[PDB]
Amino acid sequence: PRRRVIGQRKILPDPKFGSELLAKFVNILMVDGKKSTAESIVYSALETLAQRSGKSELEAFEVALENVRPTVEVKSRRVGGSTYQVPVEVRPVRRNALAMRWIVEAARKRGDKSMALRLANELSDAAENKGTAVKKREDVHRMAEANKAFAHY
Amino acid sequence: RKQVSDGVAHIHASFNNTIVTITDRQGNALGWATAGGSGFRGSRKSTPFAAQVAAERCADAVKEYGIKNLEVMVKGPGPGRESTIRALNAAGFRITNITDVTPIPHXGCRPPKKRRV
Amino acid sequence: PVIKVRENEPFDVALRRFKRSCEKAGVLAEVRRREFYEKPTTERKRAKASAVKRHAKKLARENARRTRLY
Amino acid sequence: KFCRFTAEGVQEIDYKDIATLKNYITESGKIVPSRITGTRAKYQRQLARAIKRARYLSLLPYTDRH
RNA sequence: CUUGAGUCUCGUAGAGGGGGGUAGAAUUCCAGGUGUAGCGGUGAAAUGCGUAGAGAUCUGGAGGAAUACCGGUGGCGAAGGCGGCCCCCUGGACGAAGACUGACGCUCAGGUGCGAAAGCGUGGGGAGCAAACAGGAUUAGAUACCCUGGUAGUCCACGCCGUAAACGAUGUCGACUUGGAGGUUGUGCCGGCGUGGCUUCCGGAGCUAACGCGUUAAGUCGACCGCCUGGGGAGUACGGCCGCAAGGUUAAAACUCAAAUGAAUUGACGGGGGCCCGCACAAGCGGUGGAGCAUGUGGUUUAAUUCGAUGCAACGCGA
Ligand SMILES: [Mg+2]
Ligand SMILES: [Mg+2]
Ligand SMILES: [Mg+2]
Ligand SMILES: [Mg+2]
Ligand SMILES: [Mg+2]
Ligand SMILES: [Mg+2]
Ligand SMILES: [Mg+2]
Ligand SMILES: [Mg+2]
Ligand SMILES: [Mg+2]
Ligand SMILES: [Mg+2]
Ligand SMILES: [Mg+2]
Ligand SMILES: [Mg+2]
Ligand SMILES: [Mg+2]
Ligand SMILES: [Mg+2]
Ligand SMILES: [Mg+2]
Ligand SMILES: [Mg+2]
Ligand SMILES: [Mg+2]
Ligand SMILES: [Mg+2]
Repeated sequence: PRRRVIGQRKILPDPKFGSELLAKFVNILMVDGKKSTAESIVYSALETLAQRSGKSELEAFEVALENVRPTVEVKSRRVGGSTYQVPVEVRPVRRNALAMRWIVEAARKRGDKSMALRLANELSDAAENKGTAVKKREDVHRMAEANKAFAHY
Repeated sequence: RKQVSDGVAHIHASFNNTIVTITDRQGNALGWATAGGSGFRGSRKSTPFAAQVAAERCADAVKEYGIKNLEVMVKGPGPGRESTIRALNAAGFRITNITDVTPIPHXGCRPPKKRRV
Repeated sequence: PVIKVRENEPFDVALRRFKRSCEKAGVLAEVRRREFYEKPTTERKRAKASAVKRHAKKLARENARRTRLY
Repeated sequence: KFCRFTAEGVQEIDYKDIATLKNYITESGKIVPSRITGTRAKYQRQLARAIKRARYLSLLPYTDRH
């Protein structure tokens, strides 16, 4: 906004693991204020993911996140009728936010039956650079690299 | 083939492009690269970054000559004047002299008419 | 703007020296000036307007130093 | 400032005095504006004439890129 | 007679003019060397150029035009104009001491001369630039603006043309009338104090419709000249004179309107400027636009489909 009085809202950590990051993930998954439903989906997917990976719930989640977090993105800027995709650094909170949003979006277009299974499959795939979330991260990075010249805008 | 170890980097920095030619001290070209030939067209061609990539590529094109020392002649007002020299330095060349050789008439011929945009 | 890199001089320092030599010799201003033909009437108009604005600004500054803003 | 030629009582500038004239040209060989050296206008004109004469005789360069 | 006007003596600054020569930078072209896949251009492109080797870079050559810096609300000239350096010929201005002539002055219809750029004639020259022209774009179109090329012309000699917002939109000459800050160019005396010429800015009285002008007047006066008399028709037609032509110059009428105009004021507006704000963008989340159905409207239909609301601010609105 023009004035800038805008500051983090307090986020309660998820009950099972005490992770604020996981609570944000639940919020991103939630539809229509149905937080308990989203929590159940996330916990089921995390349990499946830990069984498949042997790591842990939180560690497997972090490993999936690291492969989807972007480092650079483009912001449009119109100059002479043409718009200049100017590559900018992505600050850490936005990296996490974009990664979780992309993971949820990718899991929602999967073909598996339950959303918990789709989410576990997406997290597993991202743990080894395979899912469409990792593909979106790669596309964002390549679009930013193609515009590396226009870094002063 | 022939080893030179002492060369000149000519940076033709125009508003639309940057040509980097590396010559021996007698003016014979050894290799060249341009911002326009380094995967940059249109708007991206005339940027300091495209000029930097052209400088890197021209430095690569003369690796076989074993050049170690570079005089730098800069010509033109383009955005690639400085970044080209920085990239030639980061390529490992010992830059021993930088000269501006931009042609200035001492009056000379009448320039083209002013654009009306 | 001929520049010779002195011994034990870091590259960035000598590049700055060359840049300052060029900015002092006015090469880029001369190049930009000579891109297109400007009619003598336009040149005289520009010079006259620049002198007039310089004088008016100087007088405004001198007479504002006698002015309290608050 | 300190226009030297009035304080030296010169009648001319002497194009053959390359020492003096080198103090009125930049490192690229350009004549220095009198608003920088503080030369008086009359002697600035004499100085420009002398420098041009010296350049013709190749006692001074026109530029630093001959 | 000497105070206006002029002559002489000594110096001073100056892109004043005419003629000739010459220098360095750069562009283009030509020849060759190195080298290799692009160059160039734009908002983005494309035309264009390039493997028949361009562009870049080096060497040598040819040719034309203009003189960076100095350079300056600096200088010179009646105005138009005038800019590297050197010589030849030449005009004016100014200052200091005097000496000399003795009103020889001012203005000027007609006349005569000069007079930017473009244009015209003859003969040269032609690098760069560029009306015309061609192509590529843009666009609804684009006979344009942008791009790639490009001929007259721009340059020289001689002749013509005689016009420009040829402007300070301010005729010439003389006198007088508070100040301040500069620039430039002389000169006197001891960096200070004077005293002349030209010139930039501000401003006082006064003047002015106002804007402004203000010792360089648009103030206060005198001499003489030019010119105006509502807007349009029209600086046109016809006639004359001039011109090779293009056209110039002198210059109406019928008819028509009740205005046209200047300066300033308050708004509004601007693809003017500055500073701010709003779920206005941006960042997001969920929708509408597709389906069925509800509901209102338009329309069509009807005997009647009652009346009203009907850009935002009517359309689940009066109901
Ligand atoms: Mg151009
Ligand atoms: Mg007459
Ligand atoms: Mg002409
Ligand atoms: Mg002719
Ligand atoms: Mg030609
Ligand atoms: Mg053109
Ligand atoms: Mg007239
Ligand atoms: Mg004029
Ligand atoms: Mg004028
Ligand atoms: Mg007039
Ligand atoms: Mg005034
Ligand atoms: Mg007529
Ligand atoms: Mg938005
Ligand atoms: Mg619908
Ligand atoms: Mg109704
Ligand atoms: Mg109605
Ligand atoms: Mg009504
Ligand atoms: Mg409602």
